[PDB]
Amino acid sequence: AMYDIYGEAALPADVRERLRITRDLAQAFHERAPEHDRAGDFPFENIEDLKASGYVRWTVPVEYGGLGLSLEEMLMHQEVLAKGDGSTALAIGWHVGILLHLRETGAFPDELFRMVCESVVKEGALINSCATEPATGSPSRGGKPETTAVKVPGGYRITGRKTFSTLSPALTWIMVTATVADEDVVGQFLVRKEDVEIVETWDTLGMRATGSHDIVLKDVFVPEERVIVIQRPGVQAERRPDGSGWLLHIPACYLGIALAARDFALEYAATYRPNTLPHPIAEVPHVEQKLGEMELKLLAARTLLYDLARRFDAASPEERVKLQPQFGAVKTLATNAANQVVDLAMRVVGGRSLSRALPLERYYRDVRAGLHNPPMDDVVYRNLAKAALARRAAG
Amino acid sequence: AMYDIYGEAALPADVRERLRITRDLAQAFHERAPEHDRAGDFPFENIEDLKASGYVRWTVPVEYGGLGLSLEEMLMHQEVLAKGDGSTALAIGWHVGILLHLRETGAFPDELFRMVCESVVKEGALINSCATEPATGSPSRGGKPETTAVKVPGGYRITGRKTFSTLSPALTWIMVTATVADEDVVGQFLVRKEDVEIVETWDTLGMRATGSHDIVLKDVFVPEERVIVIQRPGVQAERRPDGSGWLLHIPACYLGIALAARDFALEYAATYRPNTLPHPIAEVPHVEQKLGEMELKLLAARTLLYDLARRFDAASPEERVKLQPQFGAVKTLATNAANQVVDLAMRVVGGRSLSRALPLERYYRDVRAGLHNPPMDDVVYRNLAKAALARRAAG
Ligand SMILES: Cc1cc2nc3c(=O)[nH]c(=O)nc-3n(C[C@H](O)[C@H](O)[C@H](O)COP(=O)(O)OP(=O)(O)OC[C@H]3O[C@@H](n4cnc5c(N)ncnc54)[C@H](O)[C@@H]3O)c2cc1C
Ligand SMILES: Cc1cc2nc3c(=O)[nH]c(=O)nc-3n(C[C@H](O)[C@H](O)[C@H](O)COP(=O)(O)OP(=O)(O)OC[C@H]3O[C@@H](n4cnc5c(N)ncnc54)[C@H](O)[C@@H]3O)c2cc1C
Repeated sequence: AMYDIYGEAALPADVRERLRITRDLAQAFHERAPEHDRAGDFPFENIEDLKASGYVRWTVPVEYGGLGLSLEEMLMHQEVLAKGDGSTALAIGWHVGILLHLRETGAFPDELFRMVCESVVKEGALINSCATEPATGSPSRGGKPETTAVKVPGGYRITGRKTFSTLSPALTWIMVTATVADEDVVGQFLVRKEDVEIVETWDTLGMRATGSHDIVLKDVFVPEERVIVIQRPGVQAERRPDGSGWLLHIPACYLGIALAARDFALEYAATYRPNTLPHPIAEVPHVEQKLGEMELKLLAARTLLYDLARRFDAASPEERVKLQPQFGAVKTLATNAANQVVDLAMRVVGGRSLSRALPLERYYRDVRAGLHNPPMDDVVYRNLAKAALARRAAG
Repeated sequence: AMYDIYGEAALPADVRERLRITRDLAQAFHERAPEHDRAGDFPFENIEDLKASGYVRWTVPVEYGGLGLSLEEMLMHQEVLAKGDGSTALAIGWHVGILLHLRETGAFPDELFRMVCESVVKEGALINSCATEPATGSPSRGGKPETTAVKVPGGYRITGRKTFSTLSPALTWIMVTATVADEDVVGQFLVRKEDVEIVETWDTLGMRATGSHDIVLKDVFVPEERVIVIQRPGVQAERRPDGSGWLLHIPACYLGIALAARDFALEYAATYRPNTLPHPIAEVPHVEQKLGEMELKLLAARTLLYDLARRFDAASPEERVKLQPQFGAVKTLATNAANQVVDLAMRVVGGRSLSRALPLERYYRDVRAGLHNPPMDDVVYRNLAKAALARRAAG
């Protein structure tokens, strides 16, 4: 799984072939990353490659023409992709991740799930969840959206606005959360991309190519068949809970960006020799220590990541609920650790690291984003604490 | 000195007037910072304001028409300026700082110093030191420059290339270090801006408006009168050592950027209220802790900064040499601390902090630069250790 350290020999034939694919895609995305980050535009060509490679249906079940891939293997590819370009990796990770979430949970009604899965496999349709609003902050904090959903003859009229709508230029389907006006309950709703207005607001420090714009919905119709859930008193969304394990795509992406940073600084340190030294800066003690620290951080966070993915794939829905606090833990570890690794990479390279002609400054910008995908650090510590308190109590 | 905490009442009339000036300039530079950072261009209008305000001659001695300002007061204004815009503050800090260095050291021959000072006071001429080259890294590490200076009838022909040439578009005078070919010794040389070729290479993560381009010198003549020093065996550069105390302009600039960040996040936290809370996020425990941590960092680093400046102004040249390790210490403290403060500011604001429509992401970019102005962190710790070892030995 951590093949770059432990060798590819372990892996089976078909995984090795899949890995050649993602490594090629990553290398292409890398060549194209500078210009897209400079323009802050959306990389339609990267999405076309993902679609033609088949990647976009890798997590769709085998019963609908997908590959049914494990979470562990999906993370591996996401990490490879992010090492090429983080914006693209993170955008597509929402898609493949969400399909795995739906696959493992039965959160979608069977008819709706089958319909969505078809469009992915036969048309390359892409999906994402667009729930963030200014008024609520992170949906993970539990705020009722001001996006309102009003009951009409065929289904619901949705009116509102969502921010950070990743992948939106290339989306077919959008899951949108909204409060049902008259009843005071939250619902989730599957909207077609064609019925919303993208307002091109995304202009950011990093992850500039995710296309995470605003979407505006003005009286948008959702037919009853496309209503995902309405969370009334006494209802489960997920028929088989997954403990949000799919959200592990987040740490995998930000570690991938960190490995790119580490690789650049290692290459740079190995070859840069000022006229003050008889050897390259890789042999200077303080540089060596920073190099070694990067290594430790990556080792720890990645080992934890893949260990937890591997447990997720073997676990029952009850065991997956119990692992949720650890899934948060690895997110907080890996994203903070990713920031620190790029920081150190930059210190190794020095003043030259500020140069836009090298990719290292883009890594520093891109990696920042992981701090603000869910779950949040304070929530992660809290839930870790509460789970520890419950284990004591169970004794 | 830290008037924002401790009140302006302490300060004398003429300092208060000077402070009104720098605060106005800072506020202008702030209004103009977004567009200059987006274009990565040089702010000629900010330099014109500095010149018309008189700031550029503030550190020139009173005997040549300057104000002769203290290092302590100079830092105060530099901090105010940087809080408006860091690129401009840091660029001008080289000028005012270098004049104070020359004033306090007699490093320039008297005739040359008087000539330079005249041009500053009567024409607004600007000066900087341009010594960095790819081949040497930081000049502070002691590398012989590949820029070579060859002895001719009138003086020297200089041929070479320098990087990170801050303020270069607006410079009149440039101090350039070069190795004297035949003799194998390093010299410093005062070059006119008109005799060099600026190659517009500066394209950076932050401090994008410093104009720190490459300068190319092809057979550039320097007349004997403009030769600053040639460091042969048995020669002092500085007739009265200053222990490099002027380099304190660096920490002051990066703390100024940190205070801007802290101010934004405080304002934001005070007013942002999601629908998940009965109060603004400033009253959330984790946000409050981050707010308080920023405060502690600034308190400590700034107090140290101004304490050391105040000692520098009272100290003899022998005592200034002894304080050199502490001047490094405050640089390492304040620049690292500035990075951490902006980091926390960003965590307080959240995902919104990535937005280019707010100035906070520019602060994160700008503050990075301080890690690579001298002295370097490993050198600072080493010299702190060696000074401690010598104090023990003196017992
Ligand atoms: C690259 C990127 C891609 C994204 N993609 C998507 C996407 O595809 N779909 C989508 O829906 N969203 C997306 N988002 C948005 C993301 O999911 C978050 O909703 C957003 O970043 C805001 O969360 P926050 O906690 O940073 O800020 P806020 O929730 O605005 O919080 C700001 C500050 O207040 C604190 N805070 C707020 N409320 C509380 C509370 N109730 N209790 C304690 N503390 C609180 C936070 O900890 C933080 O310090 C994306 C963000 C990024 C950076
Ligand atoms: C905003 C900004 C403005 C600047 N303005 C100016 C200016 O006006 N004039 C000017 O001359 N320069 C200027 N510079 C350049 C600056 O002075 C440094 O020379 C430059 O940043 C390179 O130093 P460094 O230590 O980062 O990188 P390098 O010296 O290239 O070192 C790279 C890495 O190797 C290490 N290293 C290198 N050599 C040694 C050694 N011998 N022993 C131990 N470790 C070593 C460093 O610690 C670092 O990890 C500016 C830089 C910035 C960011």
